Amino acid sequence: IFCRKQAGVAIGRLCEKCDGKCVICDSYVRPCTLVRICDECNYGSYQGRCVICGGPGVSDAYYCKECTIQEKDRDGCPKIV
Amino acid sequence: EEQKERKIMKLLLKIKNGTPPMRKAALRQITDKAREFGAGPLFNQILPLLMSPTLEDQERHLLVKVIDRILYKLDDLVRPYVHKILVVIEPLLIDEDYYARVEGREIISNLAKAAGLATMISTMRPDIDNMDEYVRNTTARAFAVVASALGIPSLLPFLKAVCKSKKSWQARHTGIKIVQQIAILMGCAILPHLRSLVEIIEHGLVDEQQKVRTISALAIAALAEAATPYGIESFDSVLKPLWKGIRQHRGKGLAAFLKAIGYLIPLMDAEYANYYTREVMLILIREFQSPDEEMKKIVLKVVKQCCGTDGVEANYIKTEILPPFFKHFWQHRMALDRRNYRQLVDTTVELANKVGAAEIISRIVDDLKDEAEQYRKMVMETIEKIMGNLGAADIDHKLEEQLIDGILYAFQEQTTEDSVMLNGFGTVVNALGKRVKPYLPQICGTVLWRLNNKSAKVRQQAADLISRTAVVMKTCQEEKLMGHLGVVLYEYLGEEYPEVLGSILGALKAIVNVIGMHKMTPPIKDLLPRLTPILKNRHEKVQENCIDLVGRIADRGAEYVSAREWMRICFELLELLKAHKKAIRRATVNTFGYIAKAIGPHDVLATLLNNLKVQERQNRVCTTVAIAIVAETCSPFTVLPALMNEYRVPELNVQNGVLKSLSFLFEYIGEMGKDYIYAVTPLLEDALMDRDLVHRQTASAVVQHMSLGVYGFGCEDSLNHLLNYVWPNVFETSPHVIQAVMGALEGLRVAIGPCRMLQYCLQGLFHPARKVRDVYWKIYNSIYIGSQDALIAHYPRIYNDDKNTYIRYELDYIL
Amino acid sequence: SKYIGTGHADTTKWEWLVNQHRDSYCSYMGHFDLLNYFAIAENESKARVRFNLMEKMLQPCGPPAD
Amino acid sequence: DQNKLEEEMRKRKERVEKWREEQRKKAGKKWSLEDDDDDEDDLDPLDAYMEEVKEEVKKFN
Ligand SMILES: CO[C@@]1(C)C[C@@](C)(O)[C@H](O)[C@@H](/C=C\C(C)=C\C[C@H]2O[C@@H](C)[C@H](NC(=O)/C=C\[C@@H](C)OC(C)=O)C[C@@H]2C)O1
Ligand SMILES: [Zn+2]
Ligand SMILES: [Zn+2]
Ligand SMILES: [Zn+2]
Repeated sequence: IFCRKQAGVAIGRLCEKCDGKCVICDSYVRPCTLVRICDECNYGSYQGRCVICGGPGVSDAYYCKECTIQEKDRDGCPKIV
Repeated sequence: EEQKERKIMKLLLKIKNGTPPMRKAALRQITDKAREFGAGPLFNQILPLLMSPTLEDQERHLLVKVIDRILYKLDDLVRPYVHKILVVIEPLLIDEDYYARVEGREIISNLAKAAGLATMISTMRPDIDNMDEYVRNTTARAFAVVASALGIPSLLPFLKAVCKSKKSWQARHTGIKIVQQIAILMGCAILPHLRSLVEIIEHGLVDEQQKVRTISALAIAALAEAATPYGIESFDSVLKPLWKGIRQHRGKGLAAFLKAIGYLIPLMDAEYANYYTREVMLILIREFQSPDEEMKKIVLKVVKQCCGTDGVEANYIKTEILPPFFKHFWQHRMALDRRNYRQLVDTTVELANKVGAAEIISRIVDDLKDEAEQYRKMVMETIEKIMGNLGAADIDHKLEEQLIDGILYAFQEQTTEDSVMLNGFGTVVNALGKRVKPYLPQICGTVLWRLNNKSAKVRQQAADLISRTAVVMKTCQEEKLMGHLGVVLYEYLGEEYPEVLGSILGALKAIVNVIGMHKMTPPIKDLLPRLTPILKNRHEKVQENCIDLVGRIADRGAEYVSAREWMRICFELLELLKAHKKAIRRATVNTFGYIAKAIGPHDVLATLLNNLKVQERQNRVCTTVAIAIVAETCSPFTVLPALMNEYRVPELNVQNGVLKSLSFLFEYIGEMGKDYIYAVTPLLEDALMDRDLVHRQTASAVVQHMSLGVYGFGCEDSLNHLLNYVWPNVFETSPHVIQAVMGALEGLRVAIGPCRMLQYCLQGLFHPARKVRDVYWKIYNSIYIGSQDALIAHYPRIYNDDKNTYIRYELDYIL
Repeated sequence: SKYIGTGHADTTKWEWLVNQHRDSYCSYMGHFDLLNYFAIAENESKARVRFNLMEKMLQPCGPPAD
Repeated sequence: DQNKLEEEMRKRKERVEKWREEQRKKAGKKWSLEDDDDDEDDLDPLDAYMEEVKEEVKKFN
């Protein structure tokens, strides 16, 4: 359900609904590392959209502290397909 | 059969309205099919579908990729059709859509790579001499794309030949336009070929035709813009003609030559930059009086470009440039001119960034009082930009007085609520700081008059101003009529407009967040009971500001309110933890922490346990969060005994609630849990020995959160002890239990280390039963994907057999 | 499954052992002080030890069964 | 207080207007660079190179 292709410079975004909860482990405590997404998931009309519900993005997506500790930020683009 | 291949190459519909897997499958198969299909039918059908009037964006992208792949394979068979393809795709290069242009350029690039240079030149040469100006532009852009694809030196001979043509001036014009489009398209990649292009195009500046001279000057400007901050010894044979032309030409050609001069000047040294500026400067001063509203924009751009270099110093600028600039450009005619207004503001700011803020600021600050408000907003914008970029070190008594009087008069003379005057007032007062003591009475009178009435759109702007200036307002030991303002803001607490109520609450909070409760004149005991009914309002700004205010009051003025009301307020705040705006939740967490720190953990904890016992799911989850907050603000040594005493109650769904609360507690406190792992270990043992699936699933969740919470703190003993009870659950078929067990194992991989996990997996990796092998290889792959490097030091020794060598001998070396 | 070095219920001893030999050689090439240790132990230049490890990378543990 | 605030405004406005009166007494063809449109007013090396190219294309065919 995850895109997981090696990413790049595009910054993942979150919608107003879930702003501030992890994209991997969907958690409500301590954000750590900025989310990067693949270029295909940010191409064209997809730029700036929510990495969970493809809707309008209002904030930067983050991996939680527990995910970065477990290096779950190094597994590829976390855009849900 | 002919339509044979057509019916089978409907693969492009297989792709167009098709699934991604069959998309790529048909892509690969049609790539293998292309050489045999032949370019004739393929293009005969695809170019109509690409010419479809309502095609989509990504359908177009996929079609372009199909073109790319079917063009790579069939290389030299595309020649007899090139012309046709071009007439379809020579448009899409002047299209107002950026991605259409990218796709057209990619198509033309792959076409030029498939075919040869001679073919492209032979098909594109007849339209070089065309009279329709619409064709000569697409032709130049396509030649630029071909040069970018096949390289510049491959096209250099054709260029050198075409702009020496004595046959017609149209061919020369189009060749110079090709050079200009090459520059525009390739940018800083033209630097190795700069001198070649310059010597190819340089003889056009002295042509007998005026259109050739203009296009040559535009091409020189394009090359100089692509080359910057390098490239200057390649622009040497153009310096003499360009300056002689700006000395002799007049009009459109003069504008082109001046644009060229302006793009060339920043590439020189101080000498040449200083010497050349003088010449073009006398010419530009003469041209300050010409008519077209294009000429003004070009002159402003050139002034900004030249005044930003080192060869030009502030003395010459203030002596020669500032008087005519401010005499000719600063009139309200410039203000109603929306085209060059921003250009004038930027040019003036960048002038002040070199000559000094004082002169600019004076010359326009006398103009802040004006009959037209457009000219007022322009001056205010420029002034606040200069102030933000430089600050206000050089404000004099006279200048300070004038500034204050001007901003005060501008504030009152305001028709519609604008952010311009608000931000100007704010930054001026914030930059002056402790220096504005008597204009503090004056400003307080002004904001009192604005906040008294007039539709609450002036009142909310006054409240914003108070919120942003209260720091410097109190910074000078003046609060008193500070209290006079707070009284009026209090009276303005019943408002039908929530937007104005938000600003009122913000201003009140900014006041009290710097006004001591002793001397905060409205007695805290009276305010707070007036404040508690506002907590049930449903506007987000009102709610956030009310919660923040109650939090400040509970943090500092806790003594005045009799408790019980604090308990009611916290029990009401309990429901805001589920708010669907992070802000509301953040402020609620803060305020709950303050109230808990104020009234003490005992009573609130008793109430929270009672509330956790009797309510529905979401309220119980919020109660769990609240218990974790109380235990973090007041050390968990005050919460843990009362919470563990509740586990001694004999009922199911009661122990599971205690376990869920412990799970979230450890996840929420993180590092603080290092002192409390020994206390909860026997309870987790009991729960891990519990038959109920939820009891073991929740105990595994607790183990995971506890493991990831303490890491680097030396708690490995209890975690190994608990792993001894978690591990037997690996043979569980229930999905939720096994999910929690995997989570706990991956947390222990971090807290306990991969060596222990490998030691637990070794004997099962090669078990005779396939179930054991599946489970153990899943666990092992999870251990291997994380920390693959550490495992190098942990693998056990495996002896050589007759066929193969398995000992790692390097690690047996002994220095 | 897409990661090289992972196993499954049908993995044999030979595949496991060649996988750990191969990533052992890569770890030796990576870490600067392990290669120092080996080059001092067998009295060779470090470039020679690196080339020997790369040459051993191809068929560690001998050719497979049957 | 409101009456005093209204007075203060009246006086400031009057002072500004008097100062203004004091000062006052003391005292397009359209052409775009995005077009080739000129305002009013109105052997070969290209064929040789073209001939060289045409020769290459004919030879390949
Ligand atoms: C119904 O919509 C869903 C389910 C899906 C969604 C992503 O679309 C939507 O945005 C999302 C938003 C609302 C909810 C309910 C989700 C997240 C929030 O939930 C709340 C119910 C929790 N409550 C707590 O966190 C407990 C304590 C507080 C104060 O926090 C903290 C950090 O102490 C956890 C979380 C903060 O919920
Ligand atoms: Zn992606
Ligand atoms: Zn979303
Ligand atoms: Zn996470």
